[PDB]
Amino acid sequence: GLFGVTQASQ
Amino acid sequence: GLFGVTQASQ
Amino acid sequence: GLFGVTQASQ
Amino acid sequence: GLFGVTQASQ
Amino acid sequence: GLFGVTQASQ
Amino acid sequence: GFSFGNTSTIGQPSTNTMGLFGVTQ
Amino acid sequence: GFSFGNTSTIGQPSTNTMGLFGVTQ
Amino acid sequence: GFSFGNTSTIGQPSTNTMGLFGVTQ
Amino acid sequence: GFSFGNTSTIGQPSTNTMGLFGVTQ
Amino acid sequence: GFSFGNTSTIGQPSTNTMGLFGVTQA
Amino acid sequence: GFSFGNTSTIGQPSTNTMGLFGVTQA
Amino acid sequence: GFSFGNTSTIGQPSTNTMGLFGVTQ
Amino acid sequence: GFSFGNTSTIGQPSTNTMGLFGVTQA
Amino acid sequence: GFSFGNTSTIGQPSTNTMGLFGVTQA
Amino acid sequence: GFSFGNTSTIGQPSTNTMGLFGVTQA
Amino acid sequence: GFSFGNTSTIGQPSTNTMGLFGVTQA
Amino acid sequence: GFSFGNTSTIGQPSTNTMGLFGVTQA
Amino acid sequence: GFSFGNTSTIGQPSTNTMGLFGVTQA
Amino acid sequence: GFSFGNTSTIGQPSTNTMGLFGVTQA
Amino acid sequence: GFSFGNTSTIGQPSTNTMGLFGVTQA
Amino acid sequence: FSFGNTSTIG
Amino acid sequence: FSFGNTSTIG
Amino acid sequence: FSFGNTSTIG
Amino acid sequence: FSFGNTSTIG
Amino acid sequence: FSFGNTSTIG
Repeated sequence: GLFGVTQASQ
Repeated sequence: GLFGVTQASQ
Repeated sequence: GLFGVTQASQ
Repeated sequence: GLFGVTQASQ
Repeated sequence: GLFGVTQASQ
Repeated sequence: GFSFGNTSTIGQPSTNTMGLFGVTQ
Repeated sequence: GFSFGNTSTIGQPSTNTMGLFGVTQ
Repeated sequence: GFSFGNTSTIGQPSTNTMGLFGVTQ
Repeated sequence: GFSFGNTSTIGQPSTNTMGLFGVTQ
Repeated sequence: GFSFGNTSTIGQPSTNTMGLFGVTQA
Repeated sequence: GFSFGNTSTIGQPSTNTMGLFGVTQA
Repeated sequence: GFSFGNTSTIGQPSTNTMGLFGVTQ
Repeated sequence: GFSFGNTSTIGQPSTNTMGLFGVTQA
Repeated sequence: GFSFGNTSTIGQPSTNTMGLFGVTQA
Repeated sequence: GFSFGNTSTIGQPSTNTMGLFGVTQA
Repeated sequence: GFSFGNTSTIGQPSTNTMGLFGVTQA
Repeated sequence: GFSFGNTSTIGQPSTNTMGLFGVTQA
Repeated sequence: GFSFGNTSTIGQPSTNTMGLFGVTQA
Repeated sequence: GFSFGNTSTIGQPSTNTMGLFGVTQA
Repeated sequence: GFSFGNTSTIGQPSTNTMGLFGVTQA
Repeated sequence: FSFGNTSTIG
Repeated sequence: FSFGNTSTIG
Repeated sequence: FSFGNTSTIG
Repeated sequence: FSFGNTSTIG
Repeated sequence: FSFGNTSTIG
């Protein structure tokens, strides 16, 4: 169960 | 179950 | 089950 | 169960 | 159970 | 003479990889 | 003469890898 | 003469790796 | 002559690794 | 007069090898 | 007078090999 | 002549590692 | 007069090898 | 006159090897 | 006249090897 | 001889083998 | 001889093997 | 001889093996 | 001889092995 | 001889082994 | 200059 | 200059 | 200059 | 200059 | 110059 994971790279 | 995962790269 | 995954690259 | 994890790298 | 973990690197 | 301009070798890949694996009985 | 400009070798990959593995009975 | 400009070798990868592993009975 | 500019070798990786491991009976 | 100039090499492999195998549901 | 100039090489392979194999449902 | 500029070798990795391990009966 | 110039090499492999295997559900 | 110039090498491997294997649910 | 110049090497491996294995649920 | 020039080589041979060797499924 | 030039080589051979060797499934 | 030049080499051979060797599943 | 030049080498061989060797699952 | 130059080497071989050796699960 | 993995799988 | 992993898997 | 892991897995 | 792990797993 | 772990696991 996954709810709202965020993976961001800049 | 996955709900709203986000993978962003810049 | 996948609901709203986002894969973005810039 | 995962709810709102955030992985950000700059 | 995970709720609001934050992983940030700059 | 025999000069060159401002050279640039830019390699910028933008890949989106997604593997979906499922075995159900 | 025989000069060069401001050279640049830029390699900027932007990869998005996602593996989904599931076995259910 | 025979000079060069301001050279730059920039390698900037931006990877997003995510592995999902599940076994359920 | 035979001079060079301000050189720069910049390696800046930005990786996001996430492993999800689950066994349920 | 010898200027060896600039030699810039960048190796960035993206090997994404995924595999699900060896699942015996008896 | 020798300027070796600029030599720029970039290798960025994108190998995405996926495989599901060896599933025996008896 | 035969001079160089202000050189810089900068290696700045930004990694985010997360391992999730779960066994439930 | 010998200037060896600038030689810049960057190796950044991205090996993402994932595998689920050897699951026996008897 | 010998200037060995600048030689800059950067190795930054990103090996992300994940594996779930050897799960026997009898 | 010998200047050995500047030689800069940076090794920063990112080995993230994860594994769940050997779970026997009898 | 007189071999003047920069040598900047990238060797990345890729060999991806996902196989079934000596497998007796059912 | 007279081999003048910078040698900047990147060797990254990739060998990814996900296999089944001598497996008796059911 | 006269081998003039900088040697800046990156060796990163990758060998990823996720296999089943002598496995009797059920 | 006359081997003039900086030697700046990065050796990072990667060997990742996640396997099943002699396993009798059920 | 005449081997002039700086030697700046980084050796970081990586060997990651997560395995099952002689395992009798159920 | 030789490029190629001598591989014998099997 | 030799590039390639001598690999014998199996 | 030799590049490659001599690997015998199995 | 030799690069590669002599590995015998198994 | 030799790079590589002589490893025999198993």
